[PDB]
Amino acid sequence: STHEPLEVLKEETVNRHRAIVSVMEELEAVDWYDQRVDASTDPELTAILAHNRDEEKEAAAMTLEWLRRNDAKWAEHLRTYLFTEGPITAA
Amino acid sequence: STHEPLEVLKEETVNRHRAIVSVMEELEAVDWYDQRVDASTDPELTAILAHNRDEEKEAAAMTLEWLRRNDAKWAEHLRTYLFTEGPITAA
Amino acid sequence: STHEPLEVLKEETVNRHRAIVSVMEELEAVDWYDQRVDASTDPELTAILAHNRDEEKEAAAMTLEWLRRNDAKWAEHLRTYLFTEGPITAA
Amino acid sequence: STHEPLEVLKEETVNRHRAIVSVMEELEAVDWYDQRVDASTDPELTAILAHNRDEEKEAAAMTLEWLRRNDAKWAEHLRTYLFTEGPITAA
Amino acid sequence: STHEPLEVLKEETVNRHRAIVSVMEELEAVDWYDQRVDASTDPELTAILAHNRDEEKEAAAMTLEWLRRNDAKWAEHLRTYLFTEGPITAA
Amino acid sequence: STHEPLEVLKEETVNRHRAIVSVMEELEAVDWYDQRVDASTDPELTAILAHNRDEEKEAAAMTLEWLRRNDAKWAEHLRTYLFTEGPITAA
Amino acid sequence: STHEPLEVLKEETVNRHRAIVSVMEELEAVDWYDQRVDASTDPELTAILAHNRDEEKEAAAMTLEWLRRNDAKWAEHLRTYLFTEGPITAA
Amino acid sequence: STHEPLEVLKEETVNRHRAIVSVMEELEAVDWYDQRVDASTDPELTAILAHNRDEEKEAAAMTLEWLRRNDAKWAEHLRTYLFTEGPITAA
Amino acid sequence: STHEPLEVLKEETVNRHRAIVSVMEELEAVDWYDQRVDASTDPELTAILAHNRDEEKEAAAMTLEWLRRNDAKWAEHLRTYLFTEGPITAA
Amino acid sequence: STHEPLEVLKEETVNRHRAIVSVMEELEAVDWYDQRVDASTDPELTAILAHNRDEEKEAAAMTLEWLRRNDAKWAEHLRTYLFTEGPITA
Ligand SMILES: [Ca+2]
Ligand SMILES: [Ca+2]
Ligand SMILES: [Ca+2]
Ligand SMILES: [Ca+2]
Ligand SMILES: [Ca+2]
Ligand SMILES: [Ca+2]
Ligand SMILES: [Ca+2]
Ligand SMILES: [Ca+2]
Ligand SMILES: [Ca+2]
Ligand SMILES: [Ca+2]
Ligand SMILES: [Ca+2]
Ligand SMILES: [Ca+2]
Ligand SMILES: [Ca+2]
Ligand SMILES: [Ca+2]
Ligand SMILES: [Ca+2]
Ligand SMILES: [Ca+2]
Ligand SMILES: [Ca+2]
Ligand SMILES: [Ca+2]
Ligand SMILES: [Ca+2]
Ligand SMILES: [Ca+2]
Ligand SMILES: [Ca+2]
Ligand SMILES: [Ca+2]
Ligand SMILES: [Ca+2]
Ligand SMILES: [Ca+2]
Ligand SMILES: [Ca+2]
Ligand SMILES: [Ca+2]
Ligand SMILES: [Ca+2]
Repeated sequence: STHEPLEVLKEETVNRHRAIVSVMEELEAVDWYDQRVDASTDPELTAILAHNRDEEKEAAAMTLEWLRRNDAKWAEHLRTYLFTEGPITAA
Repeated sequence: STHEPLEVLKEETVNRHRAIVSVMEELEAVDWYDQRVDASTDPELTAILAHNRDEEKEAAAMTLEWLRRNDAKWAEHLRTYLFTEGPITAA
Repeated sequence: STHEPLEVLKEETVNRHRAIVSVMEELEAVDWYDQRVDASTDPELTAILAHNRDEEKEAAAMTLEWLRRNDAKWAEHLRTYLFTEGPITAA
Repeated sequence: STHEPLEVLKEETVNRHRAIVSVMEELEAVDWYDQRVDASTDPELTAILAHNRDEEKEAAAMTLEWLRRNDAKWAEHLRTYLFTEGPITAA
Repeated sequence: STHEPLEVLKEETVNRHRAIVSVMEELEAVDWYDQRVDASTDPELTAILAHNRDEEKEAAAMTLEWLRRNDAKWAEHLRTYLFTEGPITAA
Repeated sequence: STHEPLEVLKEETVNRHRAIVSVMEELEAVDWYDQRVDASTDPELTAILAHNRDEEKEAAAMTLEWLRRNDAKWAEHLRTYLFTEGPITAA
Repeated sequence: STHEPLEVLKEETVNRHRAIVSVMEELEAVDWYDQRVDASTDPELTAILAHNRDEEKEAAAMTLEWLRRNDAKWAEHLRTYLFTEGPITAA
Repeated sequence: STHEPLEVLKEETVNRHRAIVSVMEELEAVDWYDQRVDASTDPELTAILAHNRDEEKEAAAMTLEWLRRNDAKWAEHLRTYLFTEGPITAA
Repeated sequence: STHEPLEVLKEETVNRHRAIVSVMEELEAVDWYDQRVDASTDPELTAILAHNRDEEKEAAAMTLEWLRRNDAKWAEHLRTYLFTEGPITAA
Repeated sequence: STHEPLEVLKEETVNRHRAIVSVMEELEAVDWYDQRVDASTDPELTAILAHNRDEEKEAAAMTLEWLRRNDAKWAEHLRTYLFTEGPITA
């Protein structure tokens, strides 16, 4: 799953890889859950996909907080733009 | 791109799709850049990959903030875990 | 995301399609989370990966129960083997 | 098919990997068989695809029972929802 | 799933397509099961994978027989080489 | 290529793997040639694609015969259904 | 299978597409076969893979001649280098 | 890459692998270039893609000549069909 | 990430690999951003996608300059065609 | 080949898509060709792979120049860093 050999990567780089790829899979799942919620024709199934959808968002937030704590630039940029107002392209 | 036909998906659901898949590509690039930074043997190349790495994080934070503003659950869970202390699971 | 056109697939068949692909993605996440839990070197991250792992199983269990209720054969074969004793094969 | 090197994965973990991916491929086959049963224009082929479809369901139930016996959380969450008559999201 | 538009493909050609991809998925499962039977360290699981392996072969034989009946050259070449003594390259 | 390391797979299992993936590629080629035969608008090309199509069937039959000779269950199931009459789900 | 809509692709361009991708599948099969011929441990299987290998070469040659006849530049460049002597890097 | 381990493949065979995949990638590019030439709406871009298209054909011819020189059955079949008149299937 | 073993690739060859694949993902990202800018229905998101798009171009320009400095042929061909007028295909 | 429907994509955007994917496939080929030159054991084949490699760079330069002419900020950023001296991050 890593493009470079494990012998040359820093231990922190591999851990962030494990954390980043997790966020990717969680973000991807939220998108697919949400699409199937709109297209679903069974309300009982829609409730399940909607419930798991929101649980993926929670998992994404957790891993993102971990990235924020173990990466200086994630902390800088996340603090710059998240929980703000006005244009997002200037903060 | 979307698993379900666009004619049955909401307009805001497709916008979030565009935002989510973007963050995925942003996170993926951060992971790959960081790995190549560790394995690179050319100092001038390492500087470029490290610079673009941090700009990918910035782009991810921007697109992530947009999701927070256009989805209540994203706002709920991101507020719960981001910028906190103590165990990330105990919250 | 379907091999046959939706203009010819029954309504129930597409709903099961949405549920099955969800179980696959949830089962897939359980496998990958567990692998990272063993390989992770950061306890803080391992705690997150282990928590999200177990909630994905819950999502799989929920979506799988729906399949049991909307397909006579899923109900027959699941009831045959789930929560049995002795060899899984013959019994 | 694993993502982390086997040298760091516990033996008990690799076996669960073998079972999970099997369930995925079996669940996937059910989805594709069922679609091709609806779209097929030859009754003889329809009989075969429908027969093998149900045989994949049987295989999934078997492998899924093995997971129930060799993973605590699978048994906990499967017990909560499988073979229940009330609403799923409230169990 | 198909490469050419469905409007120019004969209805029979599409039925054979549905049969062929099924055989491919069946053959694929037989190989993967067998590889996992050798590597599995849990007998309970090895027994399950071995059972489903042989059940996939049966599904492959059925779907292949349908191809033999709906294609002149499948019947010609299969009857030439299946169930023969001596070198296969000579019959 | 394979899924488990070749140092735990028995010699015979890997040989069958080589045969199975070969058969899959022949079946894959037959399905694609036939589709291009129906959609092609150039007679000289259709003749070539149709000729190579039938040569793939012959290659598949040869490899299948080898599987029959080197696997007891392939021989059992192929003998049951190949070259039969009546509903295929009855033999 | 095509990248641009068929509405704008000339009839002849789509036919060459069918011919080119066929050669690719032919070339791929030759390579796959040759590799398995070296690694196979069963002479009977090796004989089959070697036989089908050379027939894949023939199919590639046939489809390639068709390309030469239906494209002036294929004819120009193929004639320059095929059946020549001396260092190939020399028009 | 390769399907069998490099340590069991003959140097002879790996070189042809490198040559075959190159022809594959060049053939693929010729098809993609030709499609974009038909769909392009900018004459300047169409001229460039058409120019590179013909240069990919030349690269394929060179690599093919190398295959013809380092494989007897390539030399036999390429001579049978290339630069011939009359039906291709009867040559 | 590479096709040939790393122990046979020259050092400068692996660095250029890291640089080339980086440009690929950036070029890919520029295209995807632009497509979403056209399809987006939310002006706030469109501003973000447009902002990151142009910053991806800057990252590509940086990496390309590095390739120009670490490869004599990139420098030769880039100097021939970049920042020119008249028919590109001429020079 | 596109992710969004062609009816919402502007004409000029689809053309840049066609040009970008070409540069992508050409850059990929340069990398793959180069790896096979280092690992090849046949001098004749190496000469061919090395020859096509450098012409693939030429194809990339041509297509890349077209992007520079049909996209303002490609021209701006390429003008900033290409044919420069000293650190690139500056
Ligand atoms: Ca996933
Ligand atoms: Ca989930
Ligand atoms: Ca939770
Ligand atoms: Ca999750
Ligand atoms: Ca920035
Ligand atoms: Ca970016
Ligand atoms: Ca939960
Ligand atoms: Ca499968
Ligand atoms: Ca089956
Ligand atoms: Ca059974
Ligand atoms: Ca099965
Ligand atoms: Ca009850
Ligand atoms: Ca049965
Ligand atoms: Ca193939
Ligand atoms: Ca023959
Ligand atoms: Ca073949
Ligand atoms: Ca050998
Ligand atoms: Ca032949
Ligand atoms: Ca063939
Ligand atoms: Ca390519
Ligand atoms: Ca090329
Ligand atoms: Ca030339
Ligand atoms: Ca990407
Ligand atoms: Ca970047
Ligand atoms: Ca910048
Ligand atoms: Ca090119
Ligand atoms: Ca030239």
